[PDB]
Amino acid sequence: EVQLVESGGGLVQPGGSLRLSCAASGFNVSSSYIHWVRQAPGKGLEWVASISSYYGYTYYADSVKGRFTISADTSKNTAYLQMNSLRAEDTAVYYCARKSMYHRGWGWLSWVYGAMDYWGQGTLVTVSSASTKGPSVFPLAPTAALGCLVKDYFPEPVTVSWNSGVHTFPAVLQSSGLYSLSSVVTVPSSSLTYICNVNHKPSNTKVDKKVE
Amino acid sequence: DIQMTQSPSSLSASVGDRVTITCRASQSVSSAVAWYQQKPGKAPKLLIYSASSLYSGVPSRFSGSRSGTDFTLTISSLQPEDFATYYCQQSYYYPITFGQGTKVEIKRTVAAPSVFIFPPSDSQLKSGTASVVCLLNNFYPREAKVQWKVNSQESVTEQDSKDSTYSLSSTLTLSKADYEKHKVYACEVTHQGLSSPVTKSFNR
Amino acid sequence: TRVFKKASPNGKLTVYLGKRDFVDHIDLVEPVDGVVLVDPEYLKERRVYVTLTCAFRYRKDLFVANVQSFPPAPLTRLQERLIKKLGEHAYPFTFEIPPNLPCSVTLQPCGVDYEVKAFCAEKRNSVRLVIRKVQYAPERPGPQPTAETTRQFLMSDKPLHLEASLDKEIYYHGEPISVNVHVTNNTNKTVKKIKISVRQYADIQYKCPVAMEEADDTVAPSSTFCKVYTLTPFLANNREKRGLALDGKLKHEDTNLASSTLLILGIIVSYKVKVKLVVSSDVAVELPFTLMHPKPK
Amino acid sequence: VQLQESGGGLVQPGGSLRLSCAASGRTISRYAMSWFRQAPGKEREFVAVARRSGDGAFYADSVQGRFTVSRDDAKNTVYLQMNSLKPEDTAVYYCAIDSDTFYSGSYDYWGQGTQVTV
Amino acid sequence: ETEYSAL
Repeated sequence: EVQLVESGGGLVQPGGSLRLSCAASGFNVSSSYIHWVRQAPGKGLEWVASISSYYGYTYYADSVKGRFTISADTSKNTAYLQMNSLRAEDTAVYYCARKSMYHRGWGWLSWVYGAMDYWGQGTLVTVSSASTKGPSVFPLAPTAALGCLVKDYFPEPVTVSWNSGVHTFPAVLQSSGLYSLSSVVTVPSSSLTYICNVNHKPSNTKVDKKVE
Repeated sequence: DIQMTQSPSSLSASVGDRVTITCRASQSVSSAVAWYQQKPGKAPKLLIYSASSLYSGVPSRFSGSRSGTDFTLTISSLQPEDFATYYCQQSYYYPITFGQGTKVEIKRTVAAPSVFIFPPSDSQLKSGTASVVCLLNNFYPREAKVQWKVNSQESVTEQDSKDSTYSLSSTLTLSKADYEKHKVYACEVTHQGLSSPVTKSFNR
Repeated sequence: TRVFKKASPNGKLTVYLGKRDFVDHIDLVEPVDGVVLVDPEYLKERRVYVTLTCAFRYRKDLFVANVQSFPPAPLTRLQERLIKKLGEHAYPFTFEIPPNLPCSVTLQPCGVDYEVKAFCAEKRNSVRLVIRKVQYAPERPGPQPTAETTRQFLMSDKPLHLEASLDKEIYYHGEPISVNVHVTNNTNKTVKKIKISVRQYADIQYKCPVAMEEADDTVAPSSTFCKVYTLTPFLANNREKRGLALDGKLKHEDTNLASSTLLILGIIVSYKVKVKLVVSSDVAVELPFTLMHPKPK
Repeated sequence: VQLQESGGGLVQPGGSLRLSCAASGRTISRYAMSWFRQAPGKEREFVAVARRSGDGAFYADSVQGRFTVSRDDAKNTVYLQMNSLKPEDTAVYYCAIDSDTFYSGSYDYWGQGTQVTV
Repeated sequence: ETEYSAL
């Protein structure tokens, strides 16, 4: 069966560089078109670039024309996207897809550019001039709602737990650069102890706050 | 480029509803329109190609139709797993352009947000930043508005599981120098299920 | 499902054909069948002739067959349905190309091409549609290409055993070719450099190196050597080569490198892998292989 | 803009009725008007809403399965069909208009209401 | 040019 494997995703400062590798199995990179796509956090799919090895064709979107380059290595059966001059807006999840040039009936359909029928798994790329930090836990005291504000941590993810009604909210990239979220829970006021436990592996920081 | 305008930007449906979604190319595409389905976090799956041709393995309920530049993706009977974001893509020219997604949500009775308000704590005040948190709990549909009366960041929890209801937390952050100048803070929540806005307030 | 159509300038003669790639099977050929729609009022010659020509441009013609669509002097399963859909004013025509005729091929800036024409003879009454003759790859592989030599000089009293081999004979387009090379130098001269190439023989003769791979590997005197290389011949690096034998194309679409000629006029194309040892007097060896397209399944 | 409601009147238990709401000076397609129920004890309760064109008709849990909404942009009027009424349904029904084109819920203009008594 | 239809 056909498979694509993406690699080369990680943090990098703005103005830096990465190199995504898409390894192809079950087919030949020369009989196909290879596409790089990306989806930003809280947005929709966007096509980045495309290559044909056999004919030597390269296309890039207008937002990555010059900062990105696409090439192929048929000896290893792999494709490479060299991402230069990275920026915060490029923070996204990148996917590798392919369109077979077969199925015409005899040979190559060299102008279809058709639908991408096989996808990889998606690798996250981050771009930010910010260093690791540990979460700062603050209380939120008063059916009564009580919570903990886990503010100013970096990078994702941060785990929050209590000791039914718990709603941990998506993290929001504050203008400063760090991450902040809040975990709330609603409990009857008749019984109004609740400990908020915050874990952050990227900094090996664990905090326990008490709300009541 | 070619702009693929999609509609509806989002729709709510039940099990068995005959959903329908429309894409429209800004230029004369020639049946090179593909429809994909992305579930939260995972990768897109090809569903339709060539504007009418089903893809192997895709269920038979999904269907594609063309009436000119107006492409249609139809689902004969929506099923629990047909709750994702569906995109249209023109693979005729370059650059390839997608649509804007269409989150096929769930449908339920209208409910009103229960509003709570939280003022900054002493610990947080020592640091030098004040954060007031207004919590809207259990409100369907998604659309609601929150106004801060004396720089906000709302975060809506994805549709719930037992109920199908959104939560929201609007947090206003200020410097402690400007926080203690004023005395009365409040958040006003207006939701289409509420006759009049609900205001929750505290005194500094 | 689909039927390519081309209307004549007057709109009266509209040629319809199911397909445009007629595959030259080794034993037989696919029948070129179609239907011509005529308006009896416009039909003033009372005779419409359909021809299937095979030209060798550069003009020379290798096979001309005439069948009188109207007036009548069988029908394929598609022709009957096409006539029924188009009414009763359409008449079918068919050609059966004979073996030993060439397959479509062009020279990258010509070559052998085919055409189906229809005209009312007792510009407007002349409609021409271009078709192609092409062939798949052999369904079963041949013996492994192995080639060994032994080149000796007067100064040395021992052999310089050179050997090369490929992993198989059938290599589809856009497929890497592994060239296992072995050397055993008991002589005194220094094996400076090694070269591997994939080269095309297209006899209408010329020899363009489609793929090359040059290694600075050195084998010292009285020593062995074994190494597996890899070449992929494709058209990315073969667009400045005038006279390259390209597969046949319908109008202008980019096509792949000409396939092998399974076996006659026209142009005969084949491909060979060469292993060469440049010595400090260079030894060489060659093997054949088959570069074609697979068969859908 | 001045919304006007029509219909109402005494209807026996278990019957049916149809109220209407017509707008003046503005369209109804780009707006999303709603129907509210004000009864003795809990005033200004939600009944139903119909948004722009055919992209949603949402009912409260109290009137699910026995009410219906239907807009009509040709005459700029919408209809609330009440069916299978019960004695605990007796109130003044008001017609609000959503000034926001994003389902926000900023009701501004209401009219006067119509008293349905069962 | 090579037009197009159906069957």
